[PDB]
Amino acid sequence: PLVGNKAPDFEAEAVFDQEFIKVKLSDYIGKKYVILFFYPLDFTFVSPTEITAFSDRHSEFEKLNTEVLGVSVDSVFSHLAWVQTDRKSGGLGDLNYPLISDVTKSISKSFGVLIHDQGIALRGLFIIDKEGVIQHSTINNLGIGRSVDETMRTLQALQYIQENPDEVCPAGWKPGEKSMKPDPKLSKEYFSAI
Amino acid sequence: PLVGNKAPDFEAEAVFDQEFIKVKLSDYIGKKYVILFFYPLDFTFVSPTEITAFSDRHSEFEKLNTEVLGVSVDSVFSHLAWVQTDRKSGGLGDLNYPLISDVTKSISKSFGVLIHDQGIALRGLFIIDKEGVIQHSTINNLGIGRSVDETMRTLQALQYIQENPDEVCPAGWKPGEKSMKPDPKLSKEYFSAIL
Amino acid sequence: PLVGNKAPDFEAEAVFDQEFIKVKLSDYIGKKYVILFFYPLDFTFVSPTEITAFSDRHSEFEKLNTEVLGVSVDSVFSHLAWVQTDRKSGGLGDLNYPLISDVTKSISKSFGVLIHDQGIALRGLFIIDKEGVIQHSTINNLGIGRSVDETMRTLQALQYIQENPDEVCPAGWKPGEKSMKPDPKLSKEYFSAI
Amino acid sequence: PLVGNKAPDFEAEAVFDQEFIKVKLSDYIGKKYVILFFYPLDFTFVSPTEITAFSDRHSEFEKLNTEVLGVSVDSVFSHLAWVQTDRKSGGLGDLNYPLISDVTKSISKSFGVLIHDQGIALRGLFIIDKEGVIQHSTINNLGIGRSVDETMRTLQALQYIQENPDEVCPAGWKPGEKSMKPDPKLSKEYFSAIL
Amino acid sequence: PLVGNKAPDFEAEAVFDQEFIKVKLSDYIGKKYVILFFYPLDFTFVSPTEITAFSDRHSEFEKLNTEVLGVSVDSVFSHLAWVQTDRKSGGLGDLNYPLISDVTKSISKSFGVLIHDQGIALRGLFIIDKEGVIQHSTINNLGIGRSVDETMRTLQALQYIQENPDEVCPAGWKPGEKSMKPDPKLSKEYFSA
Amino acid sequence: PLVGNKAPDFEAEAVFDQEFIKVKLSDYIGKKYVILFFYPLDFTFVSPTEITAFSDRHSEFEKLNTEVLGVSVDSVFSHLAWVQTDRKSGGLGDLNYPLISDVTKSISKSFGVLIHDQGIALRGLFIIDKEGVIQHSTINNLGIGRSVDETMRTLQALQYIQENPDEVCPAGWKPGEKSMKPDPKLSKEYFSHHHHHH
Amino acid sequence: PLVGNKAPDFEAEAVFDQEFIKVKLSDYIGKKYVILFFYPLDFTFVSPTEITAFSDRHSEFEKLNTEVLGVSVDSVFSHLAWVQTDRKSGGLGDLNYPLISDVTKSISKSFGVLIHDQGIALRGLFIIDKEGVIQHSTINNLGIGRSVDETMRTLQALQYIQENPDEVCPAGWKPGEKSMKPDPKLSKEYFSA
Amino acid sequence: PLVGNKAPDFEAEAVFDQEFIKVKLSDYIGKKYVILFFYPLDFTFVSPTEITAFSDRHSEFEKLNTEVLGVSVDSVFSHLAWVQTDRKSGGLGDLNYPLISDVTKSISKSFGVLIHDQGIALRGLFIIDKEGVIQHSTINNLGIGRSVDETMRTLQALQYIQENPDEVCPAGWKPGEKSMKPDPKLSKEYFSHHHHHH
Amino acid sequence: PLVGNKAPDFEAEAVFDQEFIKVKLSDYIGKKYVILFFYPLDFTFVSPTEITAFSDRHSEFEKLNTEVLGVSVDSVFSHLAWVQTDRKSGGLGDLNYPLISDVTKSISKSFGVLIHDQGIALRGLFIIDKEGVIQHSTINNLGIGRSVDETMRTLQALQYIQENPDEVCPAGWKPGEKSMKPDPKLSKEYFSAIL
Amino acid sequence: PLVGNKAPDFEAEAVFDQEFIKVKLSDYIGKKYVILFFYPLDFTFVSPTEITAFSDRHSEFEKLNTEVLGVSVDSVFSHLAWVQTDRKSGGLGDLNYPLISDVTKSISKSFGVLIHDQGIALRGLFIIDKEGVIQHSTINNLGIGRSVDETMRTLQALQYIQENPDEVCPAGWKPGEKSMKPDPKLSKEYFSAIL
Repeated sequence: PLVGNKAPDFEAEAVFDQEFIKVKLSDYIGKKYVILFFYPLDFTFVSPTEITAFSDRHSEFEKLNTEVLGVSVDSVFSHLAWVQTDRKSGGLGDLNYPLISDVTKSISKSFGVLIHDQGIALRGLFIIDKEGVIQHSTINNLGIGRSVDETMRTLQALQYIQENPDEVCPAGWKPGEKSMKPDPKLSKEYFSAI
Repeated sequence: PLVGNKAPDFEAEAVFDQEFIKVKLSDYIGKKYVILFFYPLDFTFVSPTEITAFSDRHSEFEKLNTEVLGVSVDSVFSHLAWVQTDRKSGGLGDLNYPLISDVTKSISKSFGVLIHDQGIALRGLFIIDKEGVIQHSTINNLGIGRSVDETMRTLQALQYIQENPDEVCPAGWKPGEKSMKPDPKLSKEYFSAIL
Repeated sequence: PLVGNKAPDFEAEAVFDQEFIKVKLSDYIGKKYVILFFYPLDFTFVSPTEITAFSDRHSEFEKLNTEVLGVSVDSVFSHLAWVQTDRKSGGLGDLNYPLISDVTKSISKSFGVLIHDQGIALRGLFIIDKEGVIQHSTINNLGIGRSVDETMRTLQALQYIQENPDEVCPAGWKPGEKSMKPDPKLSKEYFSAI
Repeated sequence: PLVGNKAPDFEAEAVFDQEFIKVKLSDYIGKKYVILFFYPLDFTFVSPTEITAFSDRHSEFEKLNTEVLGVSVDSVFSHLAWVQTDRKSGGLGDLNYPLISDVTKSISKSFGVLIHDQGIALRGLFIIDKEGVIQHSTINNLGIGRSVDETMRTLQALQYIQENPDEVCPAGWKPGEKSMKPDPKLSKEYFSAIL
Repeated sequence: PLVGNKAPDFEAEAVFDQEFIKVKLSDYIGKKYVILFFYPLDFTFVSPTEITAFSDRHSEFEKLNTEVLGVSVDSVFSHLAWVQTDRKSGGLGDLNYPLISDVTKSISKSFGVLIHDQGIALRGLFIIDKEGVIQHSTINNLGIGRSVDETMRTLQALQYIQENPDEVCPAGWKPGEKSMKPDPKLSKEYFSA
Repeated sequence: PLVGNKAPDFEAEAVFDQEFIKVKLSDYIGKKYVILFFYPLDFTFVSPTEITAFSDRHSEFEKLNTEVLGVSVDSVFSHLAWVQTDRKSGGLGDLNYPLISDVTKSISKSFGVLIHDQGIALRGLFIIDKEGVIQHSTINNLGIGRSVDETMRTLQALQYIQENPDEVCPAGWKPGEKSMKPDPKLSKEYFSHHHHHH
Repeated sequence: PLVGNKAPDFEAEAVFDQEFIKVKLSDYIGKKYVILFFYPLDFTFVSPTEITAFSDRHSEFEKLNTEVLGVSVDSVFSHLAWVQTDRKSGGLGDLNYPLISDVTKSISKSFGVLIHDQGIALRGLFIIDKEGVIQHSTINNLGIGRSVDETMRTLQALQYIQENPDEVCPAGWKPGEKSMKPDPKLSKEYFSA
Repeated sequence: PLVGNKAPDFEAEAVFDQEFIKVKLSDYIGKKYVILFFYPLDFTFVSPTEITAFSDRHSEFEKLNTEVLGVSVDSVFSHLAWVQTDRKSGGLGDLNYPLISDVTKSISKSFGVLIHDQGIALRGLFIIDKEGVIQHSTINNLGIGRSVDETMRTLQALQYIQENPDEVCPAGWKPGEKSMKPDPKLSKEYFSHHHHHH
Repeated sequence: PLVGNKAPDFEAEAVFDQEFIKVKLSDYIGKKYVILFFYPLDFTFVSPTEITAFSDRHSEFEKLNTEVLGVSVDSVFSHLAWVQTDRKSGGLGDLNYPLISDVTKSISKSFGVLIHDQGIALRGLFIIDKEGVIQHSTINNLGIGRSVDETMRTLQALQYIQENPDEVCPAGWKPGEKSMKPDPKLSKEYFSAIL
Repeated sequence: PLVGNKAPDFEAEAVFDQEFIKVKLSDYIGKKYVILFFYPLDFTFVSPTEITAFSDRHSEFEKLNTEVLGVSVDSVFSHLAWVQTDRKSGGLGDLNYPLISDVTKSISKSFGVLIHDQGIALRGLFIIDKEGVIQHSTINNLGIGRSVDETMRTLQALQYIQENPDEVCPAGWKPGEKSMKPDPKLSKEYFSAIL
């Protein structure tokens, strides 16, 4: 599986602050967590709500040492045209993170989210830790938007267990909730408490 | 990819009501939505919290015409032993849904959740509709527990767009929130309504 | 070669009069000549000048029983967004012919104009006769715009020799110019005249 | 595709000034632009009009640092026989550029213009820059003559954008017309200037 | 065949004294004989009688410089749960030897005891000498328990012929019985009696 | 694996009552249990003690509806020459069961007991039930003789659990000892002899 | 080998009487012997002497129920241009037999006369009987012209042995010379003389 | 094709002066032209007339720095038996050149004259120049004898154009007839013996 | 092995009574035993002595329902020339049996006696019964001639056991000698009389 | 073919003087001629007569620098049991040469005498010279015993021509008989004396 292993590296053109840049995924290793989400096409319907939802809460991810990266098979010129469209008109407005262009579809293919039939990507999202290892996947069919909240929760759980490597996070864990020690003897400390 | 296609069928033994039964995944086609979640091993730590979290809210899924199915590579005798252990002792107590045994590991293989190094499954969860099609995938590494709330949300979004085939669900959609029509002309109806 | 043989058939989504339609190339067989031109990407620079140039002279092609079809690897949503952009802003405005979407890149691949490196098509143009046979190719690198005039000339020559199957068109032939009979004995009638 | 890449090199005999010479395509790299055009056969009909049309305007290409090269599958003895036939008799008369013999058909094969059924080349024309890279392709079926004017236009556009690497040539561009900068911000300078 | 050759080596997790340890089979080479037995699954019926049967007599095997190793496809968490159950409740109680986990099933596969249809091992038992060579195999279908007595007999025969490499053991040989020299001329001393 | 599946069928010549006969293994299906044991070579040392040991107790197996079959890679002419040798001279004397000749070695090969290096069989023994399914394997290296007593115990346990299909035999079970009637709880929808075997 | 077997059939365009025709080699089966000769290229030097040499003596071959076919890799347009040139200007003038175009080079390839390096045929000549069988091959390198006399001699020998199938032709046989019967006992009549 | 390229080399036993010798074809390179002719079998009918015809005119070839070599699939013992047979009896008598034995048939095979159906060679003749390059081929079916006169003509034409490397021989050329000095117009940059050959 | 199986069939031209015939090996099945011997080459040295030895004793084989067949890779014309050569001159003289020509060497190849290095056959001899099955092979290197006496003995033993299918022939068996019954209990008749 | 080439080497256990030895065929190279004969099985019927026939005349072969080697697929224990059986009882009695055991059947396989159907060897016999090259093979089907006399004759002829490398042995050659020189002109000495 992809989860539990190093992410497939890529180097691609992207749009950031309405300028054309390059983004190399491995360049974030050692530096930040990465939330990499794919969406099907520019100028669609669920996709702008996801993209701007993540843009509006980007400060929360930046303060948690996490970068957000959006990817679709569109070119950087579609990306740029869409950034310059008003949100009220179905556009994106200005974005707080890079919009990555996968024109060759190799990135979507390497993450297993490419629908070969249609040449577009599913709504797949991947949380990558500072060592470059994929720790989480959410993959939705095209009609169902994802959740910034659940992405935030999963990310906080990952950072929590990586700072306290002797803990694991129970179902529904939030910051402030009790964790547990994955040990037949010490986990009882949790199981008695409830 | 798995999402967007018919689920790989299986027929496997399971523990239900402390009895041994058989479960065939395709038997739910035409009848119920399926939430199929894998966990690594019996007598572990995050896994019991996931299993009982879903069991305690099983009635809510039952009201939504959805069955929950837990799967791991352990045998049905380990499953039965774990159900008969108290929750206070790290056990499951009584379960409201079948615990399926993937003893040959073929089910985990077909859903791409098997860590071949270790012979156990990742924390993969799959939502399957009444036609047997996978519509949602959640896959966590072994240490991070999942969320029954987000599973409930995604399942409800799927049911909404399947009853209203002209709608799609925006980011963060919950029941009661506005959806939109995936049409460049009718989408403006949703878009020109956000201050 | 592609030229001299039946065009590779396709069925694809397209934008026409700002609506989503389907276009099947073989459906024009027996009905009209087809001028099929590929361009690299939506929201570029030479491409809008080519697309609108052909749009403005579309009546000349319609009166000659010829349809124009543009193709790129962009989706119909980019196509539609670009049609709804003003020409003064680098957009296309309203188009007189369909804009075809090759999201899977199979069409560009089958016509041999796909740059595999970049996932976009070269500036290839193909004139297809009423039997579906490719009779002409113009393929330019990305920086050089094509010519509506030379396309018109080549098309008029093709229709001329197909109406008078005993004639062929010399270099630079225009309507009104003398043709010749490709026959060792009758071609002399041309060669003496000049 | 051929366009956008280095041309397939060849070394072949040719007729020039009614003498037998050798021509190596890569020998023009670093020195001149190359217009390489194929024609099907000697002693035919459209082909002599193309060949002499280019010969009569050869001086214009020579002024543009460009050589013209004609190629067909005929031998150099047929080529020489055709040059020595009067134009009034369907011949070539004197030619200003080499006529290359593709007797083994390997050159036509490498440029994708060989009709394998018939063993002759289509009316393919290729523009090659000083680095040896194909920048333009014209391929006609056997009955439709080509245009020296459009070849001149495309060659001049190529030379313009290669001397001005920040420019691109719009549709129908001729020398003296405005070009544009392929940049979403600087392109508006061209676009907001057309009534 | 497996018997007569070096055992397929493995490194696996196991439960011993209610702790998780590692066991590498080649680590016993030069040190002890190994009695390596597979059983199908934890929390079953015949298997606990075999496992505890070997545990109760482990001192007899240890005095013979022999270690016992139990293996099944269950994880160490099932193994530990089963050890921490009393024998009266269907458990194993405390064991005198390691319970090995073959969670990937590769060990059962390499010893040819994996029923691929069912993903569990047959009741296969292997006697391995100090050089790491398989000398004996007992493989039962799931319903028939094995016998610690016959394992002890076979191990004693193997140890006898390895300490007296010029002897071989006749049918039913027990310590104290006559052996014979596998030689046409010297066997006659045995058959004449 | 071989155990748990139908035995590989064979048809071979054999020595019985000092005459050359044919034996087809599938012919015992429906009729008798089979104790099929291999030994490496004729005129050896452990092998005659095993062979005569089984012949001397053959009546006990006959009363249990069981036939014994010995197999080796020697020909029937070796088998007959060895049967006609006195036991005091290392021979077999007359035997109560057939001695099967595996000259082409395909039989040893199909049962996985052929040492390819040496062209002889290990001391493999196989207990086969009335449906032809191998239920037990004992495979010894060449120097260690087998036990007729343990073969009898395993055979008796197999016959017990097949006659009482709800029972299983614990470790070390002998006739007269308690068996086990396990009670895996299957639902009645599933209920219509697998799980009590583990 | 080609000699002794049916010729590779072909259908090709040719020039005859300054007109474009088609020639299919199997169309001559049952009707005429075929003298099929290849030459390298049109507008050369040895080749016209061979082509016109055969043309000037075509009546001698036609009286023997034999057609001559010339083949080169040039097109019919080169062929026609060369025919319409006078012999005094290096041309062929009018020809008594078809000039075949092997523009795809497949015919030369199938008769093994194609020099692949140069894309032209050697000076190969083949005599084909009324059943379509190759009976004789003459293959020269480019600088040595062939001989119409030896072609006539070989054709006359082949026709002789096919009309008298019990005879064979000795070395240098011409019409009027003694033949022999290929038989150990009847050959003696020949060798005794 | 064979013609225009170096001959396939061979080394074979042969009969010469009623003794067994060896012949290696590459040994003539730099030294003599070679007329290498195959015939199907010894003790036949067209073949002796060809063989004796070449032997009787061998001096004419010797004076032209040319060796003749006959080859067939028969052994040297057949060749010697046939040489020792009188010509009036269908034999060869003594020969002026070696008779080469192709018992393994590799020689006939390398020259493409082996009828695989029958294991014998067609009446193939090959003229090889001093550099070892085949310049001419005549291949007759088994019933048609070849012509020593035409071999002489072709050989003389080859020697002429190789001694006068600017000339070529028209159709039917004989010594004394006009040759041709063609004048293909190559540029002096290209000018430093191909094109006048066509 | 060849011995014990049907001989590889062939059809080949041969010389018999100084005439050309065809010989098909399977045509002797049911009719005669066959002694098929190969020799290396015509006009050699050991081979003529073998061939004439078999011809001189051919009547003894004919009375035993046996044909002799000699085979070498030479043609029928070499064979005929050699038959018409006097024995004092190294020839064969008149032959009582056919001389078969294996020009394509397929026969020598199928009986495994062809020296591929040299294209000739070894001194292999095969005794074939009326059913077409090879019962004996003798294969000598080129310098060691074979023995007609031993061929007659082997043939006579084969005919004996095929006439008395319950008997087998001990070492050195000749007509008049004791046979034995290949049975443990019946062979005692032969064994007990050993002196 | 095997005849004319180095024999396939082997190393095998054998019985000699009622002891177990090892025998390596290449160890006889340079030292002795080898008569290597296969027989089908121990305790059979033709085979003991062959084995004892060779043992009884072994001294004649020993004086000719020749060893005898018998081979069958039986084990050395069958071999020893058979040697220790009386000849009147179908046994061998004491043997003058080694009995080799081919239990894995590789030796019979490499000499082409193994009947794969039955796993036993044919009655194949091979004469091997001091250089290790097979010069003669006799292969009989199971019922026809071989001849020690013909083996001695073939061996004596081989030794004769290897001692006189300019001679070859005609058909039926025995010591004292005329040889011949395999040369067209020298063979006339033999041929001209034919009566």
